[PDB]
Amino acid sequence: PGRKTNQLQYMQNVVVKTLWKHQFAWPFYQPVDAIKLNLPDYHKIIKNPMDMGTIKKRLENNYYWSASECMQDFNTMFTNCYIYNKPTDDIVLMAQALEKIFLQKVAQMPQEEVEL
Amino acid sequence: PGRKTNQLQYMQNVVVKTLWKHQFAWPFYQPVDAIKLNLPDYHKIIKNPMDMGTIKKRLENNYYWSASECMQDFNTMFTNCYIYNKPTDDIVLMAQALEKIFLQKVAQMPQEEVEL
Amino acid sequence: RSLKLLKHLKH
Repeated sequence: PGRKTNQLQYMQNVVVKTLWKHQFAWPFYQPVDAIKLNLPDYHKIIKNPMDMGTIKKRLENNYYWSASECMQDFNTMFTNCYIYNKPTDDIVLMAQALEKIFLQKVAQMPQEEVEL
Repeated sequence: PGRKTNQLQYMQNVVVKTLWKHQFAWPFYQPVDAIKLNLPDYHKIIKNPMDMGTIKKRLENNYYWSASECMQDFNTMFTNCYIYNKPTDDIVLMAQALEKIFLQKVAQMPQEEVEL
Repeated sequence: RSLKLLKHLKH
C-alpha cells in the first residue's frame, strides 16, 4: 500500500533526477544481465538485485509507502555493487562516488514525512 | 626495431598523453578479450586487433620506426570499433570523439620526421 | 546502447 509523501517526491525529483544525470550512473540504469555480461556467479551472490531504473519506476507508480523503503532500494543497489565486484574495481569507485551524492541529497531531504 | 623521432615523441607526449586522460579513453586501454567480454564473433570480424595500451607500450619501448606506424595503429583501433559495433552503440560515439582529438593533434604534429 | 561498455567495465 504505497503513498505520496513529501519525502518520496524529493526522492523522485531530487535524488533520482540528480543521480541519473551523473556520468557514472549508466551501469545502474537497468538490471544487471548476468548472462549477457558473462557474470555466471552473479545471482548466486546477489539475491536481491536492484537498479536505478527499477527505483525510478517504483517512484513514478507510487510503489513505496515511505521514502525509507526507497532509500533501502538505493542501499541495496550500491551494496550489491560493493559485494559482487572486487575492492579496487572501477565500478566500485563509481558506486562510491554516486553514494556520496546520494547521501548528500538525503541529508537535505525534509526530515518529517508527510502524506500529501 | 625502432627509433626515436620527433614525430614519435609527439605521438607519445602529446597524442597519447592527451587521449589517455580523456573521459572516453578507458574502453581502449587494453586488447579486446573476446572470451571475458563474451564476444564470440569478434575475431571472425576483426583480424588486426589494436588498442591504445598496446600503442602506448610500443612508444615507451621504442617499438616504432616511424610515427606513420603509430598513426596507422590508431586508425586500425578506431576502424575495428566501427566495423564491429553498431553506429548507435555508445562505444562508437566515444571512439569518434577520441578520433577527432587524435586528428586535431595529428594536424599539429611536426611535418618532417627527424631521427633523434 | 551501452552493453559493450558495461562488459569492458566489468571485465
